[PDB]
Amino acid sequence: ATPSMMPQWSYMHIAGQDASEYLSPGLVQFARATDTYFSLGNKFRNPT
Amino acid sequence: PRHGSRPFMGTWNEIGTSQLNGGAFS
Amino acid sequence: SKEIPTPYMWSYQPQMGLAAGASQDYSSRMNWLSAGPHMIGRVNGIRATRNQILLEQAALTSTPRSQLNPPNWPAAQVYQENPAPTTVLLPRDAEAEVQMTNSGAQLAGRSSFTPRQAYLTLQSSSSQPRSGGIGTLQFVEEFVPSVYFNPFSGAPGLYPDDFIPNYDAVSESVDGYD
Amino acid sequence: PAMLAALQSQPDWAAAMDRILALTTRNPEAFRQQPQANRFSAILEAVVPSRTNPTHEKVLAIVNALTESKAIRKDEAGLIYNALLERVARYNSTNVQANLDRLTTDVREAVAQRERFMHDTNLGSQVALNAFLSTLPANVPRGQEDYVSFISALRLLVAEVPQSEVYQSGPDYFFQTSRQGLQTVNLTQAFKNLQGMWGVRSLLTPNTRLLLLLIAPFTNSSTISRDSYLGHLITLYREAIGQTQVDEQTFQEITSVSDTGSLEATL
Repeated sequence: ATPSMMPQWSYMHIAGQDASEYLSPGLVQFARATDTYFSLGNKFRNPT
Repeated sequence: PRHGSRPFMGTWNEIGTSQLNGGAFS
Repeated sequence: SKEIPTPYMWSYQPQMGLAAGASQDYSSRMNWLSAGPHMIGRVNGIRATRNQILLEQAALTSTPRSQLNPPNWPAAQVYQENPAPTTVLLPRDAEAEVQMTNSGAQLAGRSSFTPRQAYLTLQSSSSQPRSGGIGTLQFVEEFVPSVYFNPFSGAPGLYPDDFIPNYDAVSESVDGYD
Repeated sequence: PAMLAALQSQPDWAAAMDRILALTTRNPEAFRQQPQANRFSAILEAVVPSRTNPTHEKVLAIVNALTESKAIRKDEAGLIYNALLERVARYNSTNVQANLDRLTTDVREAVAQRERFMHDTNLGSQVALNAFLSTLPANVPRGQEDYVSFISALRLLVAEVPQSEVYQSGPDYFFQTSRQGLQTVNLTQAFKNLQGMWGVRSLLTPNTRLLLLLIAPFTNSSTISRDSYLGHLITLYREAIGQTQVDEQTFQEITSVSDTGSLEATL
């Protein structure tokens, strides 16, 4: 972790929360039961 | 071959004025 | 002029421990001209949080000084190396050896002749502590990114004038011969 | 600035007739032993002292003064010195050769003001501020009169931090420095955005926040109450300053025990 630019990255999800915890639980739940006809997992980066 | 030899707590040429051989002056 | 300014990063010289040059964040910055006043109002503010983080981690990590890049760090604020007293176990009884060698015929190809043995704990650190220049693990501790909450707004004098790379703080002059 | 002229020239007579006469303490038997040439070239001095010509010396006692306050730059005291000497080597007389003497034995003594100039910064801190406070609005802001306590904390800050705390008037807007380094330049004509909240209970651009954080240490029960924002913030900034001291000592301790590390669970 780099405290100086930590907000800088969490801004773009370069580092920080995963793509299952920085979206409103509604979307996380909905897109989970939709990745069979309308995939959404590829547009909402998940940092590493 | 052996030397030892004495006289060495330094030297004087005391001041208020300075050294001998001249530095420069026939 | 501006106010949420973009911190002025500090450059390093792996040579003389003192730092070198300084410049606004050349690369790491967003491009918001493709944004409207809904995230250009949040980039402005993410950068402010960055500035506040820099300020806190500067006032919490640095060692308060009077000149941004001092020309020669004093011998008490530079991380010194304090090794441990080295202890050599002197591996013999000198008296015992010399004695026996003179006596008898021992040519001696712990010890058997005498059960005596003593350490020789020495000192290990140095005589005069280091004076000039800090190491990398001190650069990233002293010269935290510097935030310049206002531009060169003043007379020539008052102006962080340790930023221009070509400064000779010893003589307060820009070097030459370039 | 004189003994620097004494310690740049003029290599006494009491000290000479105190040694030839052999009236010293450490080694009285000093002058007796020299060659009989020296002892006849130092006895005819403290028997008939030779005059001197002091002009140069005290003239060099004036240059070393100018170039230490700031006129004649360090590299020009080879033209200034010749020019002064030649002027005082023309019109010289007991007139000037004295008028110097006074100048040289007063400039090194009338340095107290200069010392004062750097002991209350009454050169660009209070003269400037007590000028800027005269450019402020009338001293009767609408909302509250916690105004005066703040504006007095400002003067106290500028008067009790001689470090540099210069107050420029960088054109129409007078700006407060926190140090010659200047990495906290806050604009002091841009807190006519505090003639808003002077009395209430996100509109502060950090510039105002910078001023608050800059003075806060010097505020106690002054800016007071729950005078909104301006009240608390000052209290919260002081609380944060105390916590920052705590964290500073903590981080030095935790890095002396032993990498971000401490920076995470401190900030």
